[PDB]
Amino acid sequence: QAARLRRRQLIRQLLERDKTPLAILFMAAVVGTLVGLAAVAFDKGVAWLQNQRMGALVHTADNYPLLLTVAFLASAVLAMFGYFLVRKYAPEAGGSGIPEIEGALEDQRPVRWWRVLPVKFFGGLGTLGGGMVLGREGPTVQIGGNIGRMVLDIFRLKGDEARHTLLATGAAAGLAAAFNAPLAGILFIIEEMRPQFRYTLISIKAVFIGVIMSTIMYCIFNHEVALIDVGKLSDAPCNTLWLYLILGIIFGIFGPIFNKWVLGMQDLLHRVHGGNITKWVLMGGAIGGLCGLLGFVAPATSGGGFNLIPIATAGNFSMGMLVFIFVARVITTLLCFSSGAPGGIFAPMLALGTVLGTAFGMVAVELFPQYHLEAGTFAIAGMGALLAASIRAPLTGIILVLEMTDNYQLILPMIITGLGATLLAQFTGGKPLYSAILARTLAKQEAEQL
Amino acid sequence: QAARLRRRQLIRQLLERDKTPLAILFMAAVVGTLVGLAAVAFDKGVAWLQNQRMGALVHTADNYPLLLTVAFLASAVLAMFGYFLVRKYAPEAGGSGIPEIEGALEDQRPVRWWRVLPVKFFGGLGTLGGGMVLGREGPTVQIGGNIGRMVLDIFRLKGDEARHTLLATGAAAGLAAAFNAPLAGILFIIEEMRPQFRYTLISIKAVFIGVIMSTIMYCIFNHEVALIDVGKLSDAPCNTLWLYLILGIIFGIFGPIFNKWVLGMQDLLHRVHGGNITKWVLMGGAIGGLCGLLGFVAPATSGGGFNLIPIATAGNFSMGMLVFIFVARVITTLLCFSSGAPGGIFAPMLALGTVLGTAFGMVAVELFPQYHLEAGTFAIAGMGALLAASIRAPLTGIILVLEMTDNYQLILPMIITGLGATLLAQFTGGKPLYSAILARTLAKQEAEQL
Ligand SMILES: [Cl-]
Ligand SMILES: [Cl-]
Ligand SMILES: [Cl-]
Ligand SMILES: [Cl-]
Repeated sequence: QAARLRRRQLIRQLLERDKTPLAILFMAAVVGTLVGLAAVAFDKGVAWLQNQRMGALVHTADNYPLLLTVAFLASAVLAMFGYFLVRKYAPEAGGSGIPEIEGALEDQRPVRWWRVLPVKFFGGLGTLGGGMVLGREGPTVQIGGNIGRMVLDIFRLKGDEARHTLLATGAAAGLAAAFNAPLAGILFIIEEMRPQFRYTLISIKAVFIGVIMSTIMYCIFNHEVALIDVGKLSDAPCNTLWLYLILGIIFGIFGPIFNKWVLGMQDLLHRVHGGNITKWVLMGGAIGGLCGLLGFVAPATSGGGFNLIPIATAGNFSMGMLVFIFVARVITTLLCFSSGAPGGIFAPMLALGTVLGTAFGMVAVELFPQYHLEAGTFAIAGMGALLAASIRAPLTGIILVLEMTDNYQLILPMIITGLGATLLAQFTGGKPLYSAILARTLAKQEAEQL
Repeated sequence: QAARLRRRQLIRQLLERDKTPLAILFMAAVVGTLVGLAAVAFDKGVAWLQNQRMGALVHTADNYPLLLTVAFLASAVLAMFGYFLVRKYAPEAGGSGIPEIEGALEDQRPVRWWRVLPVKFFGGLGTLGGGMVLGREGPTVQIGGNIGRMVLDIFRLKGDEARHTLLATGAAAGLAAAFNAPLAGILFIIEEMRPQFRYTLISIKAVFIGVIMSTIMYCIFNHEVALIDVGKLSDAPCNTLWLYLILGIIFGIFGPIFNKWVLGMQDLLHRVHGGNITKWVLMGGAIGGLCGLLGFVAPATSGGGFNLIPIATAGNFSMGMLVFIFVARVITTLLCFSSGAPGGIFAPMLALGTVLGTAFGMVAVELFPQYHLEAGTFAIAGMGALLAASIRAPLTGIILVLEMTDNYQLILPMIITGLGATLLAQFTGGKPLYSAILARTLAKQEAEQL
């Protein structure tokens, strides 16, 4: 065996460890600043169109059929504009955009920033400003990875590594700016967006710089109200931690069931239009118009879902209301994401996991009155457990819920629920969702090849 | 290129992503429970020996040269027991042990668990029970990684995946149970301890299982106070975050100077004994007995340093006292670690970084009164910043300080300080220290049998 030359190379490699060149480190600060500025202008444009829509529903308050007509039509034309931009100019800007950057980090999936960037921005502004059940982390990760490719072409950085670092720097900075979550942005690249089956040269120090330069832009220019702001919930005694494994087992079964509902609704809604230009846009105006109609009446069934998360965690919702919200937010998420709308499924998975967790917590409170439980500790453990059972990135989602809810006393319930979600997803035969979107787009790409 | 074939390999690989076998997942629960039970017996044995040491200092409280004698001699005999077990039976159990598990994950540096497990336990009990400036995470990561190899030969699991996962499971469970830090245990494997220059199939889901099983054992059998119990501190305004960049620059310059002092004291303490076991044991009794002497008079200059972190962090130290503590704790950290005692640098780097961060925040208060600062926010940022400059694992040290201080409002101060500590350690020529000890160990056993 020739391990004494593998030892000789390793001593050389250990003494050049963590030696990113200065051009990659400087350009990662240029990428992350531009990502953090583009994500602020995206959030300021989405929140402008939402308050322009809600302002148009308090003006015509004396005519309820006209008030429901405006709620349908303002969100229809906003979604029809967003569907048209994807279908005419950049078809890879439809859906999340995270498998488009994951496919780009392993050298498939070309990064057409001259098309995707003024499509995923303005078309995600119409779908998310129209009140559809879509996250801003869909657009901002693909906008971020395309900005990192946009700053690879202006300054002409040569190198295989510098392509993979800066494309991953902006994708990390786009997730970090969407959630105000810097640790979850870096951990999304190490765990999920990494090429999982080979060694890649992505400098994590450059991914750090772009995340932090993006989070500094969240300070100066973004002025909002700290998206998830649940309080300081109760502690979790360590004899009740088996109840968070039951919750993770429940999540780990629904997770694979939810993924084949995402992939099945993509094939089901594609048979409606047949890939046609105007039938896809007219269907997307009906999906977006319904979610603007379901944002005036029953408003906790549409939107991204961060509103209902503090109304959950042992709040206003009864058990019959929690069942109705969960079923309706499954249908509206499946209609929004599995249709080609620019917008992610990652943040609607946060709201679907919170509702399932607090519905489980309401049962665990009534069943076990000796543990002195509240329903809100299970809504925090469940919040990142649909991200663990469907996207299969538990380390990102446990950290992300820690960034957003700020309850470290519930961290061991969170890791127990996030583990049992991943374990039972593997046991019941589910794949990670972004891998399965990518495995379908690359199989469709090779089926169009003659 | 012929990228038709590598796309088809990617389709097959994404469809069977996250597919750990049942035996590796079940054995990681066996490993993590065993590391969690071995860590609890380690921390209770260190705390029992330290309590019998301070209990002898209340009997002879009237004869002042006598309780200086028995504070020297009780720590000298306990350290001599720790140095004799390493020098006779397991020489790779001296020092931290993180480079020994790092080398083992790259198939150098064999795991002789039949001797390193009784030596690192009872020798680390003698060196930490005597009050040396050493962390217990050194004798818990290596003891954990040996348990993961011990539960590989009893049940006879084969393959490079099972060997590397269970070795990284126990090493992650050893860091998690040493600090009650489950997220920092998982993140230490994905960032520092893994092979850095090749692809390794370490199953990260089984690393979760061992981390969970070790921190669950931290409940049922370990009943002690929190290690660091600093409270809730000031919300750091974003116009003051340039000061945490300067704090990272000071750490990033000192970190390489500290690393040359670690490896430079390893070389000149080795010239005192010359590898002779009797002179090595008598040197470790003088070094370990002095820290028991410094444990009675001026106890802030000795020990693991978790006690002085709440007395720092906007606390009751002066400027001249805090400067005296830093200089005296650098001397005692280098005398304990670089002499080959079982024990780590990781937790005395947390104490050294808190003291340096407190002294920087004390200067920044009197230099910038318009920012309305307190010195404790810079102590939290500084606490993981020597781990960013010396160990060059910023993501683990930022998370580890977040596990044990519970101050998420300083997360953007914590990463700016850790980024500038990693940036200025790279540009001033510093290496990561566990990679520098490993490459010095790998080059040493190469030149004797080449
Ligand atoms: Cl998608
Ligand atoms: Cl998404
Ligand atoms: Cl060492
Ligand atoms: Cl250490």
